[PDB]
Amino acid sequence: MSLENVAFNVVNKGHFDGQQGEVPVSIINNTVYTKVDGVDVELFENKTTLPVNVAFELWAKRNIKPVPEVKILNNLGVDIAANTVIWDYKRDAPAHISTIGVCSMTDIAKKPTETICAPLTVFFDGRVDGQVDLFRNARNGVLITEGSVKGLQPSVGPKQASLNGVTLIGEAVKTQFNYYKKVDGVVQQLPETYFTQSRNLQEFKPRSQMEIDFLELAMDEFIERYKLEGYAFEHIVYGDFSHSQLGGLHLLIGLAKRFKESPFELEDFIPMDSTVKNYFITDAQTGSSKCVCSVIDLLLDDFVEIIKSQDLSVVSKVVKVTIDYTEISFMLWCKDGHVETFYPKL
Amino acid sequence: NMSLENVAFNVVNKGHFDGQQGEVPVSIINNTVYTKVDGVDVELFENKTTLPVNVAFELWAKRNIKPVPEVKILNNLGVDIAANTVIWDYKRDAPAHISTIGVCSMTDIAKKPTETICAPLTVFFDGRVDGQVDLFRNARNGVLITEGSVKGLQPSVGPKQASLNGVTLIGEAVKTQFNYYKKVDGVVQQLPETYFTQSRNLQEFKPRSQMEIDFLELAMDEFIERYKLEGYAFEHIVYGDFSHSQLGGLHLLIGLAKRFKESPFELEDFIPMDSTVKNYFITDAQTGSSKCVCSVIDLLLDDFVEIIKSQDLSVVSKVVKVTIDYTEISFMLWCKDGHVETFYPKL
Amino acid sequence: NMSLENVAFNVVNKGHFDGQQGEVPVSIINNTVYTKVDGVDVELFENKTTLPVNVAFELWAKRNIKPVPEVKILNNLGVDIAANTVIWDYKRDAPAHISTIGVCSMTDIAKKPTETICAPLTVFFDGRVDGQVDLFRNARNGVLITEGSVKGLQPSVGPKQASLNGVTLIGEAVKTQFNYYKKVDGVVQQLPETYFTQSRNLQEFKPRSQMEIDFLELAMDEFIERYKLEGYAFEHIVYGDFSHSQLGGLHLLIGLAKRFKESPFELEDFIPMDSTVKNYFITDAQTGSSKCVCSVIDLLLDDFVEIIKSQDLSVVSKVVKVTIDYTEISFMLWCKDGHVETFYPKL
Amino acid sequence: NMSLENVAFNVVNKGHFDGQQGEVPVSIINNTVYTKVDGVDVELFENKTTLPVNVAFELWAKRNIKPVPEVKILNNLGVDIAANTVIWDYKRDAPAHISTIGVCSMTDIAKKPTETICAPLTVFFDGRVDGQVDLFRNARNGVLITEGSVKGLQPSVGPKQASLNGVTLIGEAVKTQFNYYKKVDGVVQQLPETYFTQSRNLQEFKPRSQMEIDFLELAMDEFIERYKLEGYAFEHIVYGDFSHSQLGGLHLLIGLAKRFKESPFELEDFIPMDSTVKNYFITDAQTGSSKCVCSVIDLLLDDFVEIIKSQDLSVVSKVVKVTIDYTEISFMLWCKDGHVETFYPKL
Amino acid sequence: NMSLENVAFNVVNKGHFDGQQGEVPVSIINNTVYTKVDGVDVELFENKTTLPVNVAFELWAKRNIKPVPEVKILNNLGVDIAANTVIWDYKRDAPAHISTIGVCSMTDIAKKPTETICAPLTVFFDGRVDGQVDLFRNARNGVLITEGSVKGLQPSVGPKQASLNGVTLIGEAVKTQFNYYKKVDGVVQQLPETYFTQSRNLQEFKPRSQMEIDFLELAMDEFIERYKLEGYAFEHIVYGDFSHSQLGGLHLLIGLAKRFKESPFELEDFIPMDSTVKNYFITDAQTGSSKCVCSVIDLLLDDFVEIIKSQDLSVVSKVVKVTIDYTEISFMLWCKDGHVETFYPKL
Ligand SMILES: O=c1ccn([C@@H]2O[C@@H](COP(=O)(O)O)[C@@H](OP(=O)(O)O)[C@@H]2O)c(=O)[nH]1
Ligand SMILES: O=c1ccn([C@@H]2O[C@@H](COP(=O)(O)O)[C@@H](OP(=O)(O)O)[C@@H]2O)c(=O)[nH]1
Ligand SMILES: O=c1ccn([C@@H]2O[C@@H](COP(=O)(O)O)[C@@H](OP(=O)(O)O)[C@@H]2O)c(=O)[nH]1
Ligand SMILES: O=c1ccn([C@@H]2O[C@@H](COP(=O)(O)O)[C@@H](OP(=O)(O)O)[C@@H]2O)c(=O)[nH]1
Ligand SMILES: O=c1ccn([C@@H]2O[C@@H](COP(=O)(O)O)[C@@H](OP(=O)(O)O)[C@@H]2O)c(=O)[nH]1
Repeated sequence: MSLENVAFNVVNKGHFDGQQGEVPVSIINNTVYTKVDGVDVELFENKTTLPVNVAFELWAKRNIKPVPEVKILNNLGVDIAANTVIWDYKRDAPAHISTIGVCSMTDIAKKPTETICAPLTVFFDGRVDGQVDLFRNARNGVLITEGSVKGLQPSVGPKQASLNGVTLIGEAVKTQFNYYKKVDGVVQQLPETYFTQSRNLQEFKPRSQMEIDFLELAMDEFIERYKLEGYAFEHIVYGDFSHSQLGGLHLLIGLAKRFKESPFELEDFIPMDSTVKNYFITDAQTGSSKCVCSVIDLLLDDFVEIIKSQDLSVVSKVVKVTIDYTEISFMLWCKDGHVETFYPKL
Repeated sequence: NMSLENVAFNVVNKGHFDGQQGEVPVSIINNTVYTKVDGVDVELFENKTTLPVNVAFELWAKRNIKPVPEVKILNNLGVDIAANTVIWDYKRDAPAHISTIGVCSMTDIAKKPTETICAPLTVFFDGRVDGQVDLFRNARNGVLITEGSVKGLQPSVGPKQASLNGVTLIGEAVKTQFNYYKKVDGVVQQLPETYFTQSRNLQEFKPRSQMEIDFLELAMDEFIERYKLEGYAFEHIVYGDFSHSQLGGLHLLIGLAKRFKESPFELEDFIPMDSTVKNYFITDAQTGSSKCVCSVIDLLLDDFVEIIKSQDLSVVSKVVKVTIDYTEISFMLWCKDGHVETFYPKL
Repeated sequence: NMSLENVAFNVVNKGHFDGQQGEVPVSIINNTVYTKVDGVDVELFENKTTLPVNVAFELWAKRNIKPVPEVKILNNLGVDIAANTVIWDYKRDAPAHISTIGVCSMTDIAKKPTETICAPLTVFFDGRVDGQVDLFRNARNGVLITEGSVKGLQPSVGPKQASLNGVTLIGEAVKTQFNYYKKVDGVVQQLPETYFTQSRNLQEFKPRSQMEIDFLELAMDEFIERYKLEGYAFEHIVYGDFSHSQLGGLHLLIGLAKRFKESPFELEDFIPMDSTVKNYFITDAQTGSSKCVCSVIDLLLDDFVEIIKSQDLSVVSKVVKVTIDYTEISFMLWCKDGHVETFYPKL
Repeated sequence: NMSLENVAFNVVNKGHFDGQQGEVPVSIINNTVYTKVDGVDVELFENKTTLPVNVAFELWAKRNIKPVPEVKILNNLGVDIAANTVIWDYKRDAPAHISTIGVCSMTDIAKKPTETICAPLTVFFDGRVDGQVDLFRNARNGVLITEGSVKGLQPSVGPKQASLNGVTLIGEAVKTQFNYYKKVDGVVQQLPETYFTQSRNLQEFKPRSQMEIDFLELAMDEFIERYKLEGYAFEHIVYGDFSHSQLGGLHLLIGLAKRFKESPFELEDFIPMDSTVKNYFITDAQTGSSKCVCSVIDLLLDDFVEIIKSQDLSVVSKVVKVTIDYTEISFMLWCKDGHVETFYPKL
Repeated sequence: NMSLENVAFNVVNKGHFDGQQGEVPVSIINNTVYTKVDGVDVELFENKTTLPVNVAFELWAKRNIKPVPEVKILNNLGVDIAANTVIWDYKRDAPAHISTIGVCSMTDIAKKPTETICAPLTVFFDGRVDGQVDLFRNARNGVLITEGSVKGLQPSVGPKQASLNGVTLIGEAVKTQFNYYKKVDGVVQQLPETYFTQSRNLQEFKPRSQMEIDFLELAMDEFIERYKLEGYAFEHIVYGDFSHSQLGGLHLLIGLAKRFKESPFELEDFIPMDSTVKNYFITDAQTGSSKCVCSVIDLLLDDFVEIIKSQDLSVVSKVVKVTIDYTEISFMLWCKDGHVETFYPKL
């Protein structure tokens, strides 16, 4: 089990597949090379804070099956995975500091049954054999599975998962998992939650008739359809570009609509996967800009159900919503019975 | 009360340095600044400058985030340094000027623009900032931009566009066209009348006049016939000649924009910096026509038409100076038999 | 008279090394070359090679700026080194060969290709440069390209496309189709008749034969009946099977281009280099079907059908060898009941 | 109120981190911390650790500057971490332990030793610091040193020497011999009686008993005759055999010290860390006798004499455990014909 | 079965690569190799070569741990590569040769010295390793060393000293004086009769002949009269002239050793490598006399006097050639009036 053996697997199998054999490796700067037909060819560039040869081995041993997005694992408090590596493609780095029975340099244990693992929240995969029963034995852990497990009440997860860095709703493969959580040896009854859609501006696809209507109808016609007058969707979702300080624009679907009409620039000054993102946005057409614009990608149907169930009387209040298995705080301003603004917080 | 962990706190919370109090844990590895979020390192900044990583990180965090003049304009007006701000050169991914004033203990030659070391340096003043207006009139060398009029100073209207967080744009919700005032050796100078480059690119090129709309839509012959351009080698200078191994002409960006919709090509920017004239190693994919140094300037097509129609065709070779972006750009004017052979700008 | 500051002078003024005289100030930090332009540092080159930064910089500046054979062609033909030039591998962003001849004092193993150390090595000769044709006569091992006839040597027509500054193109204002010649231990070897890959990509894919046009517009079932491909597993090999967790087939680039036209997918090039056969880690965004190693070749679909129709369908597993890009590409052929199960190349 | 510019201020003014307020300008390049003095950069710290430069810089500045136990003693007592201080490992030029407590936001697993994450870790407590005494008696796993006696706890007297700013010394103006108390799983443990290594080196080796004075001055035969060491292979184990190509014995530092005054030799420390037993690749200059792995322990010669005289000569080969520096060191005892063949410690 | 973690396992347990099985965790940061020892990182190797860090680490671990010829000897004898071993250049802290044979898959040009690529290269053969003697018979070009007779080949006695793990020594428990043999294109060449340098240093200089003893104790004037060196400029060439701003003479190491015995001086080795003649930038601390290039050779003073007495004193300037360490060392000889002005070697 060597660096030369890990590079052999990457070359011949695209990742670490347990096949033995070795190829020559040159390590220069943060880059792993190998000679192919007399010349050097880059196999990996380290963009982690780990040693180059260690990050390289973790990347080769990344889980290449559909796995939960990193933000779901973080919201559930996961500290470490059991016998695999979750590659965080947002940061091009391992999702967790340590490993369990993966790499001799990062292993704090070889099996999740060891003492150092008991206080940590360990992620278990029900597709790996025996890991289901290991989750019950674990004191603090989180489990996914593709089918019901006897003795546990599932909590249905998102439709999307991550497959080699591609977030997708699987058709040829299952990507919706049942979730289970234990804390201090006590099983948790996970709260019913809204899920974020994990979409982007370029390839945005609507996922309900209301989202289709939002992309097709005019602003005042859509607000008339779903009777959102006084809920300030014009500000919150569509965004106001009239002043130098950009207003609202907190729903990704609204960002996608604007981007389709006119380009803008988004600075992700904290590049990582989280339920709420904060962007520094500069609108190229108008020049309207905002240093911190919080954006969340809820299904528009879910966002409507959330804002329609609020108290329009209090001028300022903080509201918590269970999204992606965590409590997201929203700042709700009001004035004379109508919504001023409504945005999430990271 | 200035430090590395404080700069990173402002970056994480306010998107940039806002003067807030606070600290976050930072680890410096290679040329990259990281910070910890839920137990894992997240990259905040990758140093692409020739300055030390923690220094450039701080200067980037303190960049001006209002609409500011493009670096090429400040270079052409002789600016050596800015007053109490950092103009981030997004073309080079590095600060625009070597030193700073009242910004960073590492790079500060002075803490206020009134110090003696600044007198021989042309200092940039932003009239939108309070007191910066008064600091210009008692500065020896300087350049001032403002929005309104300055009492007793005649304004030179600058370009329509400015740069905002690296995005060049003609502002609508914010003003990006400034008045320009320059002072040399303590005495106010009369800025010459000047053309301005349009500061566009190929991917999102849009015409800004009727003639430019006709250029993109009409055929080469039809355009030359309508605007009476016979004898000015527009087929060569603007449209470009792709018939030979050496590519001919193609010195106007709109010529590249028109060709780009028909066929892709490669533009190597071997001197990646902001300037009024850009040199490119161009390789056209359709024909294989290429040229090592192909100088390109983005002028409004009507402006280029006016410039070349005012020239004299009698001399076989000639160098013509034209004030563009407040600087004297040289043009070579090859002529033969009373018609323009070519007309290319020099970098 | 070779100087680092002189190489940088040529890059700034001529876009590449053109033998001009002069120098400019140069900084070297990390694996990056900078130069001072009007007071500030400007990046000229970022070293991605395993060579010293100043050395790699000099080889990049002295790269061949004429249409040259693609690196996959030179590799298949056994080329070990070029004569008095640098073939830049833009797929690797590095020199294509380990050593040089009469190019750079730090990598040169000889100043002329006639020296003793070069005799056991296959030297690439460019017939367009004067004297290189006769150098090919005096060399034991070598590969010569010309755009014309050489007296007494049978020509082998090469691919229509060459590489010009990293752009793979079929030339119209310059010629990219060369006559190839080869020598081994002094004897002029007859090159084999070969197919050539088309060297296209997904984003800019354009059909090149009437059959390839019919592949893109017409439905899957209509195309197979129109060209009598029944039993040849075109449903699997060219179109792809995304119903299963493991992706099936999809070994023709034109098949990926048709899928990419309607639905995005992921292509990890875990061995980034130029070759006739590429291996990709493919992940389909719509279905989630994925394959760790998917061998893909861009043959003209007409060439692919005549290759697959000619093989016999009796044996359950047969390793067919076909000559593509002057090399023995091995194909794995699975058969059952007189029809094709799958047919894929190997790297 | 913690930052990089503040750490550097304390380093420049107080020689180390003293908790003073202030800031100095810092630039980070490579693995080195610099600061400006009269316009030029001066190196404050060169990161030799595997931690980020600014992190190790801060941990170094916060190193304990009082006499502290040598790292090898803490390793042998099972210490995983220290409480509210940094034990700098001057042998490795890096922190002795992975994590910290109440020291540095980057490396802190906790801010006080009473947090839950510390319970399974053996924490080091310095009784010379106020309250650290009370923090030991309510800690699950821990190791405590103090100067006086602890009421109701029986003390285990430790070595005479401690380390002070990287200098191992037997203190005269300051006390360096400590009482040692260890607690495992909440219950106090009885530390075994133990020998202690002398922690000397060759350059400044001084004898610490009469027998060691006789060893350095007397001839090999005269010493063995006076202290009645026939049969214990002192010629081999201690004096060393340089007659063969493979060097024999030489497992006692005083043997190397005596040989060093007669003739120089090379000691390659291929595992450069502090430990009770050191392995060296030794090459003797006079004879050319060498050995790849030569284990060396610096025991008081009287202690080694006592150890080997208590053994049983009847068994041909035997592994003997000896408590040195609070750990069980294994020895191989080869015997033949009733006399010791050799006796070497194992690392 | 070559593994990076396996090479590190051998370094930790065997002090070098000894073919043992096993692995240890390894970190690679900067040009440094670390390993985890009981929770913390320990440095095992710091790369000073121009080779990749993991590659240089593997060559260092596989270095020859037997007495080998000094690098200056192997260089003078034209050695280009070693057979199935690594000669480590401790003067450069790098491999002595560019490539390897059957040592490391990343630097190997062949697995056996008999392959075609090695025929034009001079391969170093160690007669102590079984089979290497006959490999020297089958090789076109090579250099063989033995500590015994080989049937049918005239031996050439080599220097008394060899290198053992960077220590240059005359062996007593092992033999460092070898018989040398050489082949060129298949024929066994007769090696020339030669002097050998003594390879001593200033700090550990010890005389090796009665004349050299008399050089150290006796005064300058007594020594010259005792050995009839009048008119041979021993006052200048060996003792040195420090009265002038430009230092004079001092080309014999024994002369520097005598000066260093009484007064320190500075020796800048601006070309740090092993060679028969060294060039130093010398600065005397007492007088301030200095020389930019001072060529120094450590010949036995007896060998130097018989070289200088034999040359004729008629010609004003003559370039004498003398065979030292199997190479043609060129000496510059200045004469006047039948006496020596100066006499110095060149590099
Ligand atoms: O009296 C106030 C003060 C603030 N706000 C809201 O708070 C802002 C966000 O916070 P901030 O910019 O730090 O002040 C704006 O929300 P939005 O434009 O992002 O939707 C919006 O003005 C009010 O609605 N009434
Ligand atoms: O009789 C000549 C000779 C040269 N030129 C012009 O001078 C060249 C500048 O480039 P160069 O050849 O390196 O000197 C070409 O400029 P372009 O417009 O094609 O870009 C153009 O041919 C002429 O117009 N008539
Ligand atoms: O009895 C066999 C064994 C293998 N194959 C083929 O070989 C596979 C590729 O290799 P593998 O997946 O490692 O087995 C598949 O081809 P394809 O989907 O890549 O086009 C296809 O199953 C057969 O057709 N019959
Ligand atoms: O019949 C034997 C065989 C071995 N030994 C001992 O075991 C060796 C340990 O090293 P090694 O040879 O690698 O196993 C030597 O230890 P030392 O005291 O010289 O250092 C020593 O010779 C004997 O004493 N009698
Ligand atoms: O007519 C000459 C010219 C040169 N030399 C010798 O050559 C010098 C070395 O070279 P340089 O100083 O560059 O001239 C001195 O020798 P030394 O002091 O190094 O031993 C010495 O002057 C003469 O003796 N007669």
